[PDB]
Amino acid sequence: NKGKGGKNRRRGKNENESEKRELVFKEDGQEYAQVIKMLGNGRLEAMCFDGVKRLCHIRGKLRKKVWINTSDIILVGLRDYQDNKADVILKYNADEARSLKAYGELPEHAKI
Amino acid sequence: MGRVRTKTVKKAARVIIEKYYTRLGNDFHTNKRVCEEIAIIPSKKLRNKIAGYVTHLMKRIQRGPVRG
Amino acid sequence: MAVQISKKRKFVADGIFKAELNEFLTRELAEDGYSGVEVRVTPTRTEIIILATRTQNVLGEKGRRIRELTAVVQKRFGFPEGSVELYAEKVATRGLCAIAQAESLRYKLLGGLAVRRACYGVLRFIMESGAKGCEVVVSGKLRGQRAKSMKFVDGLMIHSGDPVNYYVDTAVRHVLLRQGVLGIKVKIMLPWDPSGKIGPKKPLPDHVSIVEPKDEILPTTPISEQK
RNA sequence: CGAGAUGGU
RNA sequence: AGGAGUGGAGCCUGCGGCUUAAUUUGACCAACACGGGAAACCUCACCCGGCCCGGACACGGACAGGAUUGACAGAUUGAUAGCUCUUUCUCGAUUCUGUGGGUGGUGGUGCAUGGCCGUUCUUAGUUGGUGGAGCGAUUUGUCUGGUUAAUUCCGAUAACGAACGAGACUCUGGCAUGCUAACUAGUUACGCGACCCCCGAGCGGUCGGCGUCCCCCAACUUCUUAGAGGGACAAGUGGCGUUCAGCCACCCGAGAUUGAGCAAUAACAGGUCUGUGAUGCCCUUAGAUGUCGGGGCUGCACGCGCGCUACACUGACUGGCUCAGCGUGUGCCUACCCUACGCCGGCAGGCGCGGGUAACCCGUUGAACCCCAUUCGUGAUGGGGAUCGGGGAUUGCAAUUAUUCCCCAUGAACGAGGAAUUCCCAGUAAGUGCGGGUCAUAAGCUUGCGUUGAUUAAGUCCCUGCCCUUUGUACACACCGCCCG
Repeated sequence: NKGKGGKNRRRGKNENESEKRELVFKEDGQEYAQVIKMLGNGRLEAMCFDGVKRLCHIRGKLRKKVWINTSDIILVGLRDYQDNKADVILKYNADEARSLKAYGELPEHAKI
Repeated sequence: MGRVRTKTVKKAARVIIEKYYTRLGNDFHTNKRVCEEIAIIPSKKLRNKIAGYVTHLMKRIQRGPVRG
Repeated sequence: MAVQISKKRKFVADGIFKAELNEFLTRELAEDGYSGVEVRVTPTRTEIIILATRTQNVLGEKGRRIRELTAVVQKRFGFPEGSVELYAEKVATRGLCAIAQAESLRYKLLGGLAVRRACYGVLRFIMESGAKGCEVVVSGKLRGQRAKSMKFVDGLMIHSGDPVNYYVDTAVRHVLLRQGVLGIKVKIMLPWDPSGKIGPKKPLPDHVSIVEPKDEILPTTPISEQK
């Protein structure tokens, strides 16, 4: 279907971010966050909605696939040690982020 | 355009002249009849091309040597 | 048939009949070495002639399978009782038939023999049988999860122009192993045979041949000879 | 002898 | 160098975005009138509801005062689904029930595969054996030059002798008063026969003219069909060529390039699991991801692609005259075909009654542009025909979100199109209409056929690309590369 970059490289399998994108909520050890700044080297600064800011890292599965950006909404996994640091699990589209807030899942802080 | 003759024509014409020089001459319409009885040629259109180069070679052999 | 059908429909329907009969026999007689069917008509009677390498398997213990096959051919195609007869016939020069070589390679692979040992096994037997050349191909998941192919070739092989319709014999087949399907393709190039039915009677279009001159005397002197 | 940088799948 | 354009207008149709219960989905030069994809139902995969087993077989249980099957009426229901509820007849070992195991799926993965197709790539390219050269990856053969549409030929030569592609080959177009021979094809002629005209030397005639008017137990194969052979070779003459291989002009001739099919080695994470009883693994399997009723695929601020009709006088309208070629036709489950002639109606259409399983009947296939005469008069006009009101037929089980067709009325933008950009060299481009596919109903698409018939070239490497050789490199994921502060 429609490309949205432009290049020779048709050598991959297509992204298909479609159909049964079943909505995901927290388990134990997770938080929702908004991206505040993006740094070099595959890392970023993020704020979760109960107010603890963290330095955050892209998991190896999301490399060069799920492009994160400033003010974007993400799902983050906490560590049982080293509480200043965490890893990204998912990105929510602006269509999914409004459904989280419609289920009352997010405080009235997140931008959409 | 292009009227160059392929090796299938040029080799068959040489082998005919080596064996049957005493039968041949300058008349294309007589050479065309001789080449039909001394050889098996699958096509009428190939027979005409072989008798054509045989007729060209007879007119050369009347002047001097041909190396093949 | 209360009024006869038109010739366009008649000639197409006779071809559709031969196609379905060949498919039924292909999958019934696969291990029994089938290679073709021929059908002929005479007043009140149709005779079907069937070619195989092991004709006793086509008959069975006292002719049971010929009687069972006669019954189902009559039952399915709507012939009246007793108007159908089946005759089994033995294949001549079975190394020069592409379908019998594609099936015997399929059963040799299905028994677990290694791919290169099997493929050079048929390549030798075709060239010892007197073909001018051949080409055997196998493709699919040969050794690993990513697909591959192998070509095995010997002698002469043409690809273009009209002579391909009578100098080359070809078959294609499938074999199912525990990891998925493999393909087999077989091609054989036939010898020229002026009369004898090993191969075609018509020569290749660019094979000119010259008759040899004989028995002349160079010297002469004038003489007369009366009867 | 005009101007002609750059590179997720 | 030029021709017809496309991009600008209205409408048709495919795609994105938005909207929605759903607007099912693949594909981004080599996607977008493409999936033979013209969806009323079916197709059908999507959305809202409801019946059904079409759960083999094995083991255990239950069971001939009986395992199980089917149903009237009232309530219920979109419903004449005994689906379910109340009631009480009916069938007869075929089922039911628990466990194990199967079976089906237009479900998922084309980045697990087969088969098929497209593309690199329409160009001239590709490879062993024995011998020679290098420690080696590799190389020569497969070439300095000339010639050709061509790795086509000549020739040269540490290589010799071969294989595939090219070409040959198959179908097709143009010629035969020569051959074979025709009541499912014609001509000529007459025994003649018949209607009409005197225009004709001359009468109303033997004799003339006109005929798809009619017999032949006449003669024949020019015109039609289609089998066998024939014919063209750079063969002849003049120039140019390391005088070879070839190239240019001209005579004679139906004809001195007719147009297609088939096509190598090695590749691509190209497309297809939605063509298949081709297929691995995964998922689902009785409150089903295996049948009926209704809805959607057509939804509309907006961006893009292939097309149809036009902006008029080299025209539009109303009469009159006169010429094609390629095809299809009573459906074998599956239930329908092509039509002459007569009658009723302005029209679309209706009734009756015949021929055709087809060189036999529709049919001498009375095609359109074109041709001859008339009206309008430079006016958004008698150019253009979008949009919209009212009425009548035909298909179908059903036409509203208008199936298609006919009639009166209404009368938009548009006056030859900005930056850009496509296709084409002769019976070709463009104009013009007719068959086939899909089809119960129906082309603004596509695949074939005939008819009218030009302007400009006979060249080049400039732009975009392809082939071969020499050359440089920090590239090999191969310039859409690599890399510095």
